[PDB]
Amino acid sequence: THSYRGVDLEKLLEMSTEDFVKLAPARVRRRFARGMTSKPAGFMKKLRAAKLAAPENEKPAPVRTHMRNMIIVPEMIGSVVGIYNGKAFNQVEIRPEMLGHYLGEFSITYTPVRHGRAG
Amino acid sequence: ENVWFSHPRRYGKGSRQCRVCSSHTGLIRKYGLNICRQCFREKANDIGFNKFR
Amino acid sequence: IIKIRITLTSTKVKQLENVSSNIVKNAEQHNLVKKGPVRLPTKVLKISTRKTPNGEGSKTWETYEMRIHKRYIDLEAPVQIVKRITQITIEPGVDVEVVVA
Amino acid sequence: MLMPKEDRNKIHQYLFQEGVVVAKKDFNQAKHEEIDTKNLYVIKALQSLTSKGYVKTQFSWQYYYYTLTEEGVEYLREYLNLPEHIVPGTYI
Amino acid sequence: AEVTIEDALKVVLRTALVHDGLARGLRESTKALTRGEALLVVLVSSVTEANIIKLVEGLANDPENKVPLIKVADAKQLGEWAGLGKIDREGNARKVVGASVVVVKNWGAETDELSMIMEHFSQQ
Amino acid sequence: RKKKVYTTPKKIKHKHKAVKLAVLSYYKVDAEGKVTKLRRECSNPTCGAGVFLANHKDRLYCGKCHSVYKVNA
RNA sequence: CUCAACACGGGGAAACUCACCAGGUCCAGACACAAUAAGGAUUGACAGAUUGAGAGCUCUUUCUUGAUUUUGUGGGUGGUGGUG
Repeated sequence: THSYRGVDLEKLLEMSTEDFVKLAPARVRRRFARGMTSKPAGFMKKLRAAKLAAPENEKPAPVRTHMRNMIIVPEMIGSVVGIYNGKAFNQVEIRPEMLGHYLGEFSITYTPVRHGRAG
Repeated sequence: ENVWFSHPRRYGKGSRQCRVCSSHTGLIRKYGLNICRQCFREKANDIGFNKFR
Repeated sequence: IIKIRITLTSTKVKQLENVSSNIVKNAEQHNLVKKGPVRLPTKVLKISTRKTPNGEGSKTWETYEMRIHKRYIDLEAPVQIVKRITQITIEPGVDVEVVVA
Repeated sequence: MLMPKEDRNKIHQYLFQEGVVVAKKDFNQAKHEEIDTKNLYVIKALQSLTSKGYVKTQFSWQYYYYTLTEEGVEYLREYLNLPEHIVPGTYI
Repeated sequence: AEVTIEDALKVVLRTALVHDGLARGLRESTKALTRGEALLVVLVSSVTEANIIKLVEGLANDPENKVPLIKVADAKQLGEWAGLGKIDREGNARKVVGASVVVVKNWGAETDELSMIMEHFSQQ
Repeated sequence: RKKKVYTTPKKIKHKHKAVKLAVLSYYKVDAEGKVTKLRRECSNPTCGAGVFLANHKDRLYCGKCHSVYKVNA
């Protein structure tokens, strides 16, 4: 059982990316209101073309990218993406509850502290 | 090569620069002056900015 | 005759007041109603740079000033004498514009 | 510079036509304001002329100042024109 | 000797260089002929295998309003007749490179030193 | 900064050198003396019957254009 | 780096600034000499691979370009590189 804001997960995939934004938060609504010439087709063509590689078995091939500033839409559900942290691409499988989030939220850009305790 | 100078420069310190030395630090753009802090101080007299009080 | 207006703007007091004096002197050489020089408030243009290049030292500040003095005289004259009086009193440092109506 | 030959012709003729070029120190400046060619071409064509002579350059306040010398006016004739034509302000 | 002994083709070609009408090299000229802006072709005495011989005048002897050709001797000395090779500091020429097709599109030119070439073609 | 490591595979690789083939301008020649078009001309009004359309695999591509003239056949 | 460093470098850096890090292009290497080279010095590119990438980067392919380039030898130029 999973729904985003009242619409079911099987209603998510059978729904265009325009109708998803119409119930998104204000940042997501604003970005794609002025999202003309954002060049979204180069990355998204490589995602559906990678889903045809795996017929029924395990997760598709990773599609590595630099666009950390790209909002996750329901058409991305099930794909795996390597998100550039600044030096390295990190594969992260797009879970259905990742909607409305930026890709940079899932690839940390720093190794945190480990203050002392060399061990 | 169509990516050579493609990043936009329309606001912020990357677009504007000094008209005497082309620096981005310490710019004075009051009354459309567009001269750095250090360059303006050397030729404030020629522009007509004197120091009274 | 026609209603005219002459506006004077400069950064030099001594070079501006005598130009307006020549304007009014030519105005009652051949008499016509003056609406004489109405001095606008002087504008002080302040630029406050720090003092230096690099920030070493006591944080000392300078201020530089340019002073803009502005004067307008509202005359009326026949069309002939307008051009000559607008062309004789031309002096460096003083910017003169003449509004037709 | 690659600088295709129909753009040397625009640059060299205009230097013959007036004798001066100023041209705005800014590379990749996208169609220089006087000549119909790129501003990078104008700056780099006359650097080639200067190193061999033929023109003297002055730089001030992010602007160049190109002056055609007497060894360059004679050379630029057979490049573009016929004789008995005066490039510079020598024409009275 | 007296006036000229086939000496007039240079001043035909010198006035063709200065008005950018001379398409030296085959590939500009062979593509100039196929679209009909060639007015004179002067190719070669001899090449290897006769590979480009019938290709050039095949485009010239086509029976639509144009048969231009004369002939020329060995192409190594045609380089001076083209723009190839500078003065090279009071030498004969520079290190001249090859030749063997030069074609004029337009002369931008004038009287007898050019004119008597066309009577050599319009008449025999 | 002391030196460079170049962790990228050791690529001082450069472009193709505008690949130098032999003489190539050939329509075809029959005996005495005619010539007919092969690698046919373009439909561009600004290509005045002087350009050769390369046929790679099910493509016709012009080089007078910077990028793209596709009269595919 | 005491007064005479520490809301100071007008230093409120999301990109740009930017000098730092992981990576990709380009020459913007003038001129002179020598070589290649009009049987083409060289330049650019559709689609695919490839790539963060609609960078012809590089490769597959075969068109275009034409003497400005390329290669080598000297230099030239640039540097928020060093030395206050």
